Amino acid sequence: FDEFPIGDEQDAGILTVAGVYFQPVDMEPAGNSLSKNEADCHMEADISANEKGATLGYGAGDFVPYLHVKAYIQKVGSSKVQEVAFMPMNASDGPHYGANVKFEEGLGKYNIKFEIKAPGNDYLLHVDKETGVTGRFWTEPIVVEWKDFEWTGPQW
Repeated sequence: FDEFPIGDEQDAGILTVAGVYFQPVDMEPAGNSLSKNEADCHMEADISANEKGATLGYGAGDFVPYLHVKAYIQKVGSSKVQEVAFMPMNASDGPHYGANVKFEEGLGKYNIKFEIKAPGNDYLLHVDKETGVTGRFWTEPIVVEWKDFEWTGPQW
């Protein structure tokens, strides 16, 4: 399928973070985000380990699971912000974090931020010397932002 970038991919710590969107999708189980018919697009965070992820045991290019990913979508100049929890999921091209999304204020200029919280109690690390890792997770959320994203309707 055709995917459209929100902007250039960005590195943050051990992460390589890409943002893409395309047509709304059907998901199973359903009911987490908007239905395909109610949504404007499907939007996803492609989050993989870079070369630095080996400090935490990740191989380069590996999907990084158990993160807590939320998108903040704000029409430039608006006092309202949409906050959409992304869910981990597979498409035919592998794993992502994503959700079906509606741009509530219509076609126009938006700021899009992905907030990426570490797993917390959801993913552990061996820390002993014989089998453990010396890297550690981040305690404040990583925030990757693209400013002035232009939503001009379907591209498909």
